[PDB]
Amino acid sequence: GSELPQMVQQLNSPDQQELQSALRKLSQIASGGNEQIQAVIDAGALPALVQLLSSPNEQILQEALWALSNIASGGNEQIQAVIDAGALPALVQLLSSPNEQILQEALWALSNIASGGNEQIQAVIDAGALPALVQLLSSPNEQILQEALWALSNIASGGNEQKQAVKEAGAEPALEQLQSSPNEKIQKEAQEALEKIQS
Ligand SMILES: [Ca+2]
Ligand SMILES: [Ca+2]
Ligand SMILES: [Ca+2]
Repeated sequence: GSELPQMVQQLNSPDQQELQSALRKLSQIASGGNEQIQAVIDAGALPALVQLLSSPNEQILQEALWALSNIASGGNEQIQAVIDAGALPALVQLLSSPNEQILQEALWALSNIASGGNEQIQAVIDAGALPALVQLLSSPNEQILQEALWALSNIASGGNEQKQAVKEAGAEPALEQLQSSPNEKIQKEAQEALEKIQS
């Protein structure tokens, strides 16, 4: 509580140990439900967190992604605050990262954002995420494939405009190809996503 302003102030500290300590403490608060998430937002954390998505330090990048994922695990208005802070262009670019850990974490944050209402889903679409998400359905990495399926399934839970955008990005044949997957969990998830898109 009382320590939140000092934590936020230190999210751009010139001392890297001080920055990382505040960032680690910040994600813990943002895990305590929507009221705590809102306290983090209202303390001004979002601009500093979005700036950290450009850090060359992959450790800081990962911790910033966790913090944003946790904020985006809240209500639709809390997701919208993440969107309004400009997180989506950086997240979409990180879908092309060669670091599988960073990629998984960027996908996680994007999927949480796409778990909001139709306005939050449409912002993900408008940020250009669909082509990369569809391409990731070809990934040999089970964890990445699982998260790309999750992201697309979340988007396909939106309105007809959102489902049609998923169709136009070529998701259908990629999900049909997964029906022959040896992995039953993936096959069933892909089939459910197909049904959502075609509904
Ligand atoms: Ca500061
Ligand atoms: Ca959610
Ligand atoms: Ca829905």
